[PDB]
Amino acid sequence: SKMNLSEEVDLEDYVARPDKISGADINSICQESGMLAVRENRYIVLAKDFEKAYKTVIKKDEQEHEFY
Amino acid sequence: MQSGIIHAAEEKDWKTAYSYFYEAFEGYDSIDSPKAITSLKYMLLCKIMLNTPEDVQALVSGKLALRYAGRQTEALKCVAQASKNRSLADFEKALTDYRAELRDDPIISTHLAKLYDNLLEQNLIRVIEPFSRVQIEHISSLIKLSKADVERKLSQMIL
Amino acid sequence: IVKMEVDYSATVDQRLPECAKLAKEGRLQEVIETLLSLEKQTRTASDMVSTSRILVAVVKMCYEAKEWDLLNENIMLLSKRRSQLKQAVAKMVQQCCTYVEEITDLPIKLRLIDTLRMVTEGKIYVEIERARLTKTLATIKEQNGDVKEAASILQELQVETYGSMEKKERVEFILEQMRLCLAVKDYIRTQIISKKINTKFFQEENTEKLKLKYYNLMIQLDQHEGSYLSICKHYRAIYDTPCIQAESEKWQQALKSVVLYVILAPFDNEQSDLVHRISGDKKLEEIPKYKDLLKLFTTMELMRWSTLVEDYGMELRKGSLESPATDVFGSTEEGEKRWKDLKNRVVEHNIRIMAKYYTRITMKRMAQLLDLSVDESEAFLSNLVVNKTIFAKVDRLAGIINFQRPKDPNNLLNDWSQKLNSLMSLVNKTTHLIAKEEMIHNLQ
Amino acid sequence: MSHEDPGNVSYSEIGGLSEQIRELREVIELPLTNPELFQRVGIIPPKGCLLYGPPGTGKTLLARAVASQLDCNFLKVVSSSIVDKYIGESARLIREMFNYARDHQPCIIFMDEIDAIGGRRFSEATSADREIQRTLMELLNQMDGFDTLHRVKMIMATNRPDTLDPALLRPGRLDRKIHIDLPNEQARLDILKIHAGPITKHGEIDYEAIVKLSDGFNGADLRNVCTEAGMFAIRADHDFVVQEDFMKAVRKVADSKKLES
Amino acid sequence: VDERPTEQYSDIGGLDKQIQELVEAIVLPMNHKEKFENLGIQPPKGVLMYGPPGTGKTLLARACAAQTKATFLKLAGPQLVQMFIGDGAKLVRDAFALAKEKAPSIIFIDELDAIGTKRFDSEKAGDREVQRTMLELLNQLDGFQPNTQVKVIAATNRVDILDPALLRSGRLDRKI
Ligand SMILES: Nc1ncnc2c1ncn2[C@@H]1O[C@H](COP(=O)(O)OP(=O)(O)O)[C@@H](O)[C@H]1O
Ligand SMILES: Nc1ncnc2c1ncn2[C@@H]1O[C@H](COP(=O)(O)OP(=O)(O)O)[C@@H](O)[C@H]1O
Repeated sequence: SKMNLSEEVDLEDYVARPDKISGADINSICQESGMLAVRENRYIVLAKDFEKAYKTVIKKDEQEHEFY
Repeated sequence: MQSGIIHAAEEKDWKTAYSYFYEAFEGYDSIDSPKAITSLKYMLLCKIMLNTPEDVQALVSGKLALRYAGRQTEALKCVAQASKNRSLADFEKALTDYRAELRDDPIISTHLAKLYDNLLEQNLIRVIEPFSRVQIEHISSLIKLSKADVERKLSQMIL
Repeated sequence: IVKMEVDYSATVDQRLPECAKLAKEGRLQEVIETLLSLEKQTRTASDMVSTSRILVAVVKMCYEAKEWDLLNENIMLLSKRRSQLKQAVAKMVQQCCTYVEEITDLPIKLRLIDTLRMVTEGKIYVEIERARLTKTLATIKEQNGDVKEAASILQELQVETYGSMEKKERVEFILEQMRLCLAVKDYIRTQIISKKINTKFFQEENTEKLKLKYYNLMIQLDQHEGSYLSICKHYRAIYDTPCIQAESEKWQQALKSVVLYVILAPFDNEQSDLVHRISGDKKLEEIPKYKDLLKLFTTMELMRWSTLVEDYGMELRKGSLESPATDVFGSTEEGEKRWKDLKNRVVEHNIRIMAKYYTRITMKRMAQLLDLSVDESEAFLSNLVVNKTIFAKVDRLAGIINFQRPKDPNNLLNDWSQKLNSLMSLVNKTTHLIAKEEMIHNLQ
Repeated sequence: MSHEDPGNVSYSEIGGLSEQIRELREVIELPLTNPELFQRVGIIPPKGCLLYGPPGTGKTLLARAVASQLDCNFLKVVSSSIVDKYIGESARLIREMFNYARDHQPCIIFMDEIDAIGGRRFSEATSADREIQRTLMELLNQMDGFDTLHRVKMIMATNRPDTLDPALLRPGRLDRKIHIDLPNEQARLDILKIHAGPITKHGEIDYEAIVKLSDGFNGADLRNVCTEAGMFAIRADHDFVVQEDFMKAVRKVADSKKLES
Repeated sequence: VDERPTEQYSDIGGLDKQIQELVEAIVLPMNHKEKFENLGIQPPKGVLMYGPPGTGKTLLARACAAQTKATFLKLAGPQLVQMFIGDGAKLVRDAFALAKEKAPSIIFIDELDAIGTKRFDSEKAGDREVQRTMLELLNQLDGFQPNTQVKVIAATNRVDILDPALLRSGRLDRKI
């Protein structure tokens, strides 16, 4: 929201999928991912930009189903 | 919507108010009609307050804007085109043509009056540089208004 | 791409011409199907040359038996079956490109769009894009110039221009689409494409009719709305081409156009640099535009356009070639617009030169000098001051103007002291000079 | 950076497959020259290209030579050297080398050997499982390393394109691959001519007979052929090199590679 | 660094064909360097003597250096594995610098198998750091291509323990 709706982000981008990662991703990484909407091929940001932002600089940690 | 309302009243910046109003309208997408109407009205009011009516045409041509189109929405579009023309008279004409639709004191009448003062000040300042001393009825003739109102505005600016 | 497993070169050699004879007029589709089975076998064997030959034979059979519809769904099936081999389909499209250009027909437009749909599935920069460019150009020629195909060739060019261009073919394709864009009379998009392509220069040093053609299509685009400085810049950029190809008529008319435009441009420091650079040209002297430029460039003369229309206005009626002049001012609608643009241009020029000469000038004289009335003169005066070009203050009730900034007493006494020190230095220099000349003169 | 833009007339010193050299240049140079147009219209420039021909025509020689029209600094980076430890934190080393490419902005990263010995031994599937592929995926997601701003490309000079993680040939991946194999008879005779260029002796221009005996020999081997011919002349202390010396050199190298294979 | 070796070619033998081959490939490019210069062929530099210990690689290398009458520099390969970061890289850099500054030299690097692994990566070790020393040596092999001086002689027992990277026309080529 700081960058007004990620500089006019599209509707079909919601963070519900790329936030419920349980992969740390400190607020600094969150700000970096927000600024990784710098893909200026278009004037709007899509869910692909967020997916690439989460894909870069990340460590694979998963498997909560055993604990639950 | 309330956050955009507060920021719009703060008047330091209106783009964040635009973001909040759009989010509120997005929440009100064909769910609560009166709240959706208020949210889009506030969104378009702050958009024209950004002095960028060029994106107004695209915003009102959007699918949701057409879905929630109304007389008040058309009045705001006419206000936006008045801001395009930089005609304080046209803005006043649009306000009179839809008065009860935009007579709301909370962040509707107040912001329209503030914008009207902005066009008055901009028109006066834009036409005043050449003149070291100009007769005020000539100034009123250029601005296409009466004498008392132009004199009152020029005073309130200079006091 | 993938290693060949089982070749069928002997099989295709022994069977394909026999199949062509068996279906000389193409009445049999079992022959098409069995070669489809054979090329499928070679495809599963990952052979490219055999598949390409089969596809070339299939389209050649369709050419000779002139089944246009069955060609359309046949090539659709071939391109959509499993995508086959990229080499083979790129080939087949190439001979299809070679064939569609020789038969005029009515539904070749349908053939062109069919191949366009087959190639527009992707794989543009990879595996042949010049075919798609040629098909779009072919569609342009078939429709004889319109707006829909001009938009199509507008939206096609970018991928191949960025990916794999040609220093001649690609730029000619760009030149052949911008002219259609200007024919459509779209200005925003034509400006966008022109400004995104003109960044690719340093080939025009060997141009024959390419830089001039580009420029002579973008003259109209710029001058259509408001351009007058870029107009003179690229008119001198077409003026320097007859320098290396000395042809008198185009050379002289280019000189007339650039001299007229550079003066007609709104006043600025850059325009002053261009007019001073233009002036003094040895090859510019033999035209009346030389006298026009010499008069109207400097020395702050009273540019009474009512006098100028006969003193230096002969280019409108008759000159040496008068062809650029008739294009500019001899036109009816755009000509009268440019006449009005000369009219005001000299009005601001007269205002500007009056600014550096006259401090206070009466309203009647200024209006008479501007060839307008009091209200029109004050309106243009307001137009200058809102642009901050001139420092002007007017008493409208009195109708009197001033151009000198009120001198603050600080710097007023400063220039007075500087005047004092200049006098003091002059006393020192004069004293030394006269005393020493006194010494030389009394050496007797 | 170790290798820079200054280079020999390699464009002419390559000789074989000049069309292939032109095609690689056509793919690479335009985004390298003016990437701003790609941002201006909203298209992603390519990242690089693939090269086959494990022992054949010089892939490194091509990486040098093609930069002539590019005025860039080719960098010879090894896949083992860039991954170092077998951890996903091998991305630290690519960041350093990409930063080096960012400091020397006109730079092409020429990879040495990614499919370690594509002809035999251990491929990507064998030995280190997915370690090579994940490290390549790191350079893959680097594609947002300001391709509009940065004049950096990456050439992958693998030995054999057999085991290359076909997930790395999709759009947005390495994408383009140019086919390089053992030189044909025409390329072989051309590279024999350029190898004999620096050699000025009596001899003859009987290159086709040399090609007949030396068919299917890589460019490096043919460079070794010319050196062996000079070695034969000098071991015999003769200031003359005749076609017999070339015949002896070709027979020696042919027997040597036949025994080694 | 031995200033001058005095061991003679006569006291060694048995492999006379191989010793004459590397003499033609190394010593002749020293004495008759102008012959190669006028011929137009630049001599190769990288000679790799592979064979079990006691086969006289060290004596032959020193005898060749004495015949060339030029500088001889010996490298103790097995001890080039230093814990310090880039230490082997710096040692190889200044070793080549010393050889360049002192005549057309003989760089006699021992234990090439120890220096370079066959890339047989395993969980125990994978030749991570020593690859830095290896790529430095590779990048330093091309420094002396013009004027063709300072030859590289690498001694080991098994040639096969090396990856196909040091083996090249301009790099180590004369495997004897
Ligand atoms: N076509 C060619 N023309 C000239 N020299 C070549 C050619 N191909 C290879 N070489 C020589 O081979 C040497 C290294 O080639 P390299 O890049 O290792 O080829 P590859 O990678 O196919 O084994 C270079 O020094 C170069 O002189
Ligand atoms: N041809 C030879 N003539 C004389 N002495 C030899 C010969 N070959 C080996 N030696 C002896 O071997 C020793 C050198 O061993 P070393 O250099 O370790 O063998 P390698 O070079 O095979 O590893 C010398 O002390 C020398 O006495």
